[PDB]
Amino acid sequence: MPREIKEVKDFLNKARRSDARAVKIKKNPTNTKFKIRCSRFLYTLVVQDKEKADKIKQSLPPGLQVKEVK
Amino acid sequence: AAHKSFRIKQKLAKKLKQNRSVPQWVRLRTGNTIRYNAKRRHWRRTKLKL
Amino acid sequence: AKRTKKVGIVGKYGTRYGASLRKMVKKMEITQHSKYTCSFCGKDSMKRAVVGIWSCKRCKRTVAGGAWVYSTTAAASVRSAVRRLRETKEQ
Amino acid sequence: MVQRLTLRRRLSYNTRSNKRRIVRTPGGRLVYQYVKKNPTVPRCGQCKEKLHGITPSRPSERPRMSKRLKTVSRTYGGVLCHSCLRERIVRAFLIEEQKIVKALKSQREALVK
Amino acid sequence: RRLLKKYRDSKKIDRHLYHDLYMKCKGNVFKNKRVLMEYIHKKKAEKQRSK
Amino acid sequence: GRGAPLAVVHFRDPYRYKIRKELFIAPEGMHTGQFVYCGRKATLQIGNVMPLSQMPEGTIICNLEEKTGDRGRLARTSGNYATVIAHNQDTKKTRVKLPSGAKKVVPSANRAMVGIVAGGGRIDKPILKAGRAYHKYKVKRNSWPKVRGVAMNPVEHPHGGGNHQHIGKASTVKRGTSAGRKVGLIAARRTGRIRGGKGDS
RNA sequence: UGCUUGGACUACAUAUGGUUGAGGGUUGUA
RNA sequence: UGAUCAAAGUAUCACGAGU
RNA sequence: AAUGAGAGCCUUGGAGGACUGAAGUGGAGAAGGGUUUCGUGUGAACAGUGGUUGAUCACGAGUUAGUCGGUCCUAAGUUCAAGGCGAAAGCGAAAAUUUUCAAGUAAAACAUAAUUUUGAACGAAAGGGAAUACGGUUCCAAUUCCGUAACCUGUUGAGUAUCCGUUUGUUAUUAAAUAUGGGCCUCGUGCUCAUCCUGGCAACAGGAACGACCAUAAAGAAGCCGUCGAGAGAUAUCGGAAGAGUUUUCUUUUCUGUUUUAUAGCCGUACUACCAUGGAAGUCUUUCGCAGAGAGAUAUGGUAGAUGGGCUAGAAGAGCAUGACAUAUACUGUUGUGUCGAUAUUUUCUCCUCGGACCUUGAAAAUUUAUGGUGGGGACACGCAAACUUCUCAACAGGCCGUACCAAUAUCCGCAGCUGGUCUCCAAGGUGAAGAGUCUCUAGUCGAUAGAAUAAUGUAGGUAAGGGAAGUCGGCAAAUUAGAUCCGUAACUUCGGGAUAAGGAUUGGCUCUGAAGAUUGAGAUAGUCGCGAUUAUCAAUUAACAAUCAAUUCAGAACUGGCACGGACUUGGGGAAUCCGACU
RNA sequence: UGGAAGACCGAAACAGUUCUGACGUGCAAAUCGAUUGUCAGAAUUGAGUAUAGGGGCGAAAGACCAAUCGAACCAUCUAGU
Repeated sequence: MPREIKEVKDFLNKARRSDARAVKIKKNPTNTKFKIRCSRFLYTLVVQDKEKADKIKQSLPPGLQVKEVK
Repeated sequence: AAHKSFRIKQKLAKKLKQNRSVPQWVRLRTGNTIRYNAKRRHWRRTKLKL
Repeated sequence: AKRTKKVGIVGKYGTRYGASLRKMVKKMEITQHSKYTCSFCGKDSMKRAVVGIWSCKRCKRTVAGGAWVYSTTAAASVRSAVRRLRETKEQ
Repeated sequence: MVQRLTLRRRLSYNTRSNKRRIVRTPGGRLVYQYVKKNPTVPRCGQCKEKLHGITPSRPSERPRMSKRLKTVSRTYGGVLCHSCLRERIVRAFLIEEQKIVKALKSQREALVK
Repeated sequence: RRLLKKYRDSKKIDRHLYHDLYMKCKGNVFKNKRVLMEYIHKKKAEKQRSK
Repeated sequence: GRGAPLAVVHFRDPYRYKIRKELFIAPEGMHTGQFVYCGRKATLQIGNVMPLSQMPEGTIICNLEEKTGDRGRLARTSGNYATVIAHNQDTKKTRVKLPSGAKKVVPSANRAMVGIVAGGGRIDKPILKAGRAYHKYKVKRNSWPKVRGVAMNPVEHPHGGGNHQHIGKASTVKRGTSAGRKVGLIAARRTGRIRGGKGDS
């Protein structure tokens, strides 16, 4: 999913795009990662904090479909 | 071979159809000489070869 | 060790191909592979690349030469002779 | 033992476009993949001393790459050898400069006859 | 040769001495590890006596 | 398969604005980067090419044209050279001595490169191994290591044959004897050890 | 325009007709 | 051990159009 | 054991003896085969035997690709349009001449204006080469289906120097201002300049920042052997999550299990090359191997290939592995844990920097890019902009043909399921020099019609007192000998050899000892806070300094057994002459 | 130290020395065992490809050219005599 976004601000810019019909969210006890599917880079932000991760779930724009992998 | 040219594959494919034992109700025809399919090409008995 | 007094380099050919032929080889295989003074870099960094071609490792000036020797005996005489005829025609 | 290795390509032979590096495949299955020849550095070709800043790629991968990676920004980026480019500016300067000295000498000699 | 390399940076022996020693690594007379420093220190010592 | 190395020499094309590079036959003292000047009005410098009127007699030349413009038929291989012996003023001819010691008269318009062609003496190294004789030949053509036709059989060669051991007729054979009777000493004026002072008068 | 599918055409030698042409072959107007 | 293409220049006529 | 009419094999589990012995009777493919693959039914014929079963016989199913090959490209080479020649066909022909037979313009004026001469094509499934990975899934298929994540090409949309001189804002400062200039006028937004990028001394750095056109260079692009440098996977071995096995005895033991993708971001060495500083002599630096240095070394400080590895995104306590839980259970769901080191061996390959050898000097073409130059266009700063953009993301499309298995003592070619022949890829443990032979593990076999007898004669394998070639055509066959280390070593000689000459010694096991490497650390003193923590200094110390870690090599000494000691296996009988061809 | 050589011992590999062995109505129209030559190069070899019959090719035996070579094979002249 080749391109890494370290920085929260850039991940969110990609959230409001013409593309990115689909998002996956996974809350993992290893590393909680927020995945956004643009068909050939899917981009991923790894929020390591977990506290920040609970709040970052919404700021995701509502018109975008989210898979809530538990 | 093992990956067969398309011309070859079509000729062999027709040959596979020939290798069928004659429908047994055709054998019952009036002046029916056909007892069997007798051109049955069994690959290690009659090749196609050359 | 001066391992072999007589043969030097021709010990590769050892027992094969008769002693008189092997003496001839010793001179030629010394002159080839030998570092010659490049007239165009003044450094002794010229080594035989292939049969008639000597490349200077530094400056990369590649000079055409005799097959085993940078200067063949004919060549030296050749070059002096043309040069001398050049002087008389001009003035 | 461990896990032996199978040719994915029908090109069985150890030929130059068929070279195989051993890869632990995620299912632990340990299967061969086919490796392209490692690209040789484009040469500085008036003295073949391997171009800095200019990418080695199998040639038909330099239009699948950005124009800036194939390039050193100054005059004779690929063609000439950097160190040899100082030499070749100097050479041209001198041939032109001392020709003018020759030309000025001839002009003066004509008048003063 | 690597022993001499380390010593060059520390500064114990002069560059001059190291060269002679480096050429004597190749060509046997420094047979073990043990031979090399005994020679270095004798060389140093003989120079200390002259000085 | 040429013992003599060649020089790639690149020029201006005076007709179209392009570099055209031509392969000249490298004379000894031809170092890469020497300016070579190909011309009527040329200084006698190794490897300049000059028409034969311009070079004073006793100058040695390489790559000499027998007809002007036939692009340098002669003296192409290692250390061969022709010498300009002088001139015949009537019908503008320069006379040369060919590397056969044969003397031939050529037009003075004929261009030739002042030179002795590099990697000469290619001959000096005896060989030692017939692996190197094989290796020489496999570059050049299928010049077979020469099976003796005596060793053969009479169908295969007219010389082979034998319970004993012979050619059986003079291997000396005419020019007029017509192919394939030209197995041998094809019109030998004299056969048997050349005694003496070889060099043509 | 992009991308994609179907049909019909696109050999050569040669005659005639068609028109474009052409050569210090050669003629003429200037 | 290097580069040459777009005739620049000069001269005579065109010296029209638009404002 | 099961089944059937019948069962040593063939049907098959469990079990049990073994086999090939990872240079395979294995696991893949080409060349080849052509339905042979696979399920089901299963009888006669076939499997020189049986045969319920099969490569048989009957009935069905199965080979999905933009990224792998074909395709495309050229090679050796070929098909052929020519002027011709031939009886024609055709040219055991490469003929190759044929107004400009030629390639051609995002170009216009006066032969439009530059250049440019076999047209054409085929020809390698191993050469060159646009681009795919992992897991799951079939009875039989997968780099191909599916899922999931990429990558290329064509094309299509958005973005990617610019917001300044000036200034809205602010009294100014200041800020937007990528960076703007100069002068006038009391002043000015009045006159008014540029704008096809920037930084770095350089080595050169980067996300884009004029393809219209010429030339030039590089890539593509190349043998063999030797070694070095660095990696991957296998291998050796310790600890620690687990399971298994042994457990009379002893064993934290033995086996097994511990995994990480294309692709992208960042990091980026050994090595090399280059640059700046600087000027080396007292040769220095340095490789295993000797290459470089006033063509600037060493050193010091840098730069560059992404060469090789690292870490992340890939990765849903993923997938996957291991052991459990739930449900008899399947399916499916759930629970952890998936980890720490060491080493060079390569019983392998890849890649870097090199060299040896040569009267060998180790493809071509498609194809791709680079740089210099000549147009033009974009040339407004209240700044709009743009930009085949050989950019960054996203949209669409990608055709055509192949893909089963076999690749051999059963799918090939030999009338055959024939000891034959038939090119390669893949790499475990131990012994050891060996990819040797031999044993073993994994994988695959156990079918070569069998049983009882095991006669002669055989074949294939051995042994034989004493004598020892008497044998015979002839030491043929057979045996001796063999490895290693040490000692010793002639005739003759082209001085290289002869040579492993000859002739001798010795080899196990156990138990010690020595030698042979890597890396930092100590020691001494002082100040501060409570031996602990924080800070400062110095060179000697130094042949293991000492300490520790590594991993085996080569030597020496005892003890020891019934001469047992290359114990299997591996594996020259020797010398003296002569004839003949120099030799391989 | 290094690592040369159409070097040597000998594997893979190729060949076939001697047993004038097995077999010789065989497994085989040339195999099998033992033994053995050579094995870094005039090496081994696949695919593509050239050379075709009174011709080719030949490290040369009259060898080979699809089990065939002192002139292939096939048909025809040819029910030749």
